[PDB]
Amino acid sequence: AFDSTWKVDRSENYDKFMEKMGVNIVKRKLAAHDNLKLTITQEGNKFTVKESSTFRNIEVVFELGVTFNYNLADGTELRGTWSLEGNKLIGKFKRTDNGNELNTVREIIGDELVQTYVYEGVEAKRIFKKD
Repeated sequence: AFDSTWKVDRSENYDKFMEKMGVNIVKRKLAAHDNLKLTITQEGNKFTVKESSTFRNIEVVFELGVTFNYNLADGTELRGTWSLEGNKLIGKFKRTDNGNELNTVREIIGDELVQTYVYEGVEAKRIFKKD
């Protein structure tokens, strides 16, 4: 289901994830602590995800199974699919420029949305409370 406004409390291991992408010592500090709010709205199969932070305020409009570019706000695109396994969004993604695969799991732990991004064995969790 997912449909709600979700402000970031914490961003766990996101600095080492952005080192394995390949960034300078600016985007590691700023994009881990950018104040990201996810307003998720599903109109008819398509999820309209309004992503508002210090870097960018944009709506990611995706149907379940469509291959799209997810942009990190640095110099890094991920091409792939958020698909719904019952109540969990399984993200089958890969890099445009490296070619390397990325598994990302969106799920609610009670009253907090975890987006669990695994790149090169390195797991990063951006954790958003209901707010």
